[PDB]
Amino acid sequence: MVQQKVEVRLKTGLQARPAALFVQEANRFTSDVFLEKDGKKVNAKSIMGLMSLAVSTGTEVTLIAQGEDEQEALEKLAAYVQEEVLQ
Amino acid sequence: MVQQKVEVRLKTGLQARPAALFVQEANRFTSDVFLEKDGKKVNAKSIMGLMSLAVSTGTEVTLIAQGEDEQEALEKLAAYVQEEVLQ
Repeated sequence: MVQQKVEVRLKTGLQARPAALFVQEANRFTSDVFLEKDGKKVNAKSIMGLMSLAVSTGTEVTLIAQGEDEQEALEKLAAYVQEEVLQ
Repeated sequence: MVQQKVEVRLKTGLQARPAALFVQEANRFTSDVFLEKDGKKVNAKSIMGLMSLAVSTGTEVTLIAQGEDEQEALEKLAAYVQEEVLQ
């Protein structure tokens, strides 16, 4: 048996389950939603799109919502992304 | 339209493409190969397994190989994970 400590230099992104639950929450709203980081914007109602953004836990991203209920959508989704969901 | 810069506290992991290439390389070896971090261990010959470990680009993890070709497996995969290239 052998082992070696290594630095992950490969690209990371949101894991599948939290991306899928983010989309379930976003689906409760009619607004379109996006995430953007460093000039790359993805459709936040797409699990594959969400997972494609290069992100690491603790990093900053910009959440964007546009539509009739955009204000409510943004508040719910910001809480979700920041792990500050209300009871 | 409304926007908000938020901190991503959700879990992240390897993206699909880099995990698929990791598995393509790992499957060539007879040794069992795992990635381990904070007491969680995943199979490096599994795309969904690799993607299930919480990691961020830059994070240090432990690569483990056990088997007849464990040394060559460790060497090949450590180079892959760390984005190291041949002279």
